Amino acid sequence: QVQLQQSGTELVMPGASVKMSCKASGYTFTDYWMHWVKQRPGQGLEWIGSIDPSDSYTSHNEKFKGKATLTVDESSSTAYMQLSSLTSEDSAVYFCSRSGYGYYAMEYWGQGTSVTVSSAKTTPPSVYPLAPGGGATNSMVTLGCLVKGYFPEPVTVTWNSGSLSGGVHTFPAVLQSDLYTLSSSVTVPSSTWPSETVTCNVAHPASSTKVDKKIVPR
Amino acid sequence: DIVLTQSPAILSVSPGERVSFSCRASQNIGTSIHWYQQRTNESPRLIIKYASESISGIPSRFSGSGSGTDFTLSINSVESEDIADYYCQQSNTWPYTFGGGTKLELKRADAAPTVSIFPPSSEQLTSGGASVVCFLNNFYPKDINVKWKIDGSERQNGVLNSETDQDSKDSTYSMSSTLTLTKDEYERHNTYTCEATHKTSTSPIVKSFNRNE
Amino acid sequence: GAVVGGLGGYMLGSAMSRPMIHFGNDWEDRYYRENMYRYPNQVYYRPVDQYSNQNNFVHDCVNITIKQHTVTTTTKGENFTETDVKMMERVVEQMCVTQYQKESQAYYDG
Ligand SMILES: CN(C)CCCN1c2ccccc2Sc2ccccc21
Repeated sequence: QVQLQQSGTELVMPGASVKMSCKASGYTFTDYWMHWVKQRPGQGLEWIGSIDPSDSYTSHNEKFKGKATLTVDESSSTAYMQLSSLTSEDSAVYFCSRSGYGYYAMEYWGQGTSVTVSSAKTTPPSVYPLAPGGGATNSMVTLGCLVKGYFPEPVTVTWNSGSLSGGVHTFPAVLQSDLYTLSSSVTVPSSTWPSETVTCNVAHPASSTKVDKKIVPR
Repeated sequence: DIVLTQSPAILSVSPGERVSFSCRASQNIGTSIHWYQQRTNESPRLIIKYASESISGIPSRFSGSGSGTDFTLSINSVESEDIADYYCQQSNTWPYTFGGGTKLELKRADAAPTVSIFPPSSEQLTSGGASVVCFLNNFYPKDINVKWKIDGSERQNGVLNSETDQDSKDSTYSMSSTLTLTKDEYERHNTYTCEATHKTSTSPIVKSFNRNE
Repeated sequence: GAVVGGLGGYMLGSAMSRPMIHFGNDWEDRYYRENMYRYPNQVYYRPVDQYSNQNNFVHDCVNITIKQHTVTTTTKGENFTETDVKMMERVVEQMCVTQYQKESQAYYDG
């Protein structure tokens, strides 16, 4: 069975370059074209360029000629794409893919390399408890936790160490200034809070941060 | 270049239903169109090649037709696992091009959002910041608009929004909207309102609080 | 390489079996398969010792081979399009690399 193995993530400074790999296996490497596809967060697929591993003949999306350099290493059955002078416009997932034999549907895909371009340093989150104020209604209370000013992604938000799984919405992170911010809401019966404890657990592996914020009235 | 236009951009579908969506090329490409399925946070996956040719391991409910410029991907009976973005791509000539995608979406009954507003925490206020948070939870359809007001006056500066993907259980959407001010700016006003406009009501859902209370 | 007349230093490599070449899209693959006979199956080059490295040998081998194939093609009343030259460049480049390796191997063998 054919597989295309790509590194999961790259964090890179604005103006720097990155070279990402696509290691192929399970077929004759030089018999098939390899392709590189860009996907911005929440956007469609964009073809960057393609390479024939037999002689490294390439074809590029015009926009990427001078930006994306495509190579292979036959010995290691690996295709590479180097992107240069990175900006926030290059923050995206980059997929490699392989076509058929003399046919050009993209039959196999790598898992994609997620590139984040930022000069921000590793920053732990400020975790703020979001408590209501008496006039909460429904027989159901919504609590929240604001996870603000951290870098890089991801943070893991759980409630009461994972025992609170139903009724929680943890929203995708958003860039605020040059740091990430997200919130998590948990909706819970009025019995269970504040009578029993509700605590959000915010793990930020990159900064070795593990913060528990108890939601307390006022 | 060959422009690929996919319609519709979003398609709401009910489980079991037969659905179709189209890809049209700005020039004749014979049968050189390929369809990919991309589930959330996954890589694209080839589901039909050369307009109509099946792919091993892909459910037989997927089929494609068309030759020339007008291409159709059909799903005989739509399942939950088929909820994804679908892209077409042409390989007839350089540059390769992709359609803008068709997003599949599970159709459910309309649901108004449960709206909750939160004043800044004392611990954030201690640090000089002031984020007013508004959750708009478990609503349908996805489309929604949030307005903030401070002492009656609209505000759009320092407002960041974030949307969840369609819930896999109840098929609803959620949104968070956060208005960030300074402590001093926050102290100079009394009333803060989060205002949600959704198609379930022509009346905006207004959630607010007053500092002096 | 074989020498005749007035090659002005150039030599003619032996005919090479035409490779199956894939150009990465449906139109070009077909075009190539149908037109590949119109492009050289052997290349012209100067002795390998007259170049700094492979790239310079190859660049030259490609230019002369294509230039001289183009005049013979022109003499027959035929023309090359931009696609032809792109495709020709590619296959001639392959043959010139092969020729370099063959020539440089012989250059190493005394
Ligand atoms: C019959 N062939 C030996 C002609 C020589 C090939 N060749 C060439 C091709 C077309 C016009 C003039 C010439 S002279 C020449 C000089 C260098 C390399 C190749 C050729």
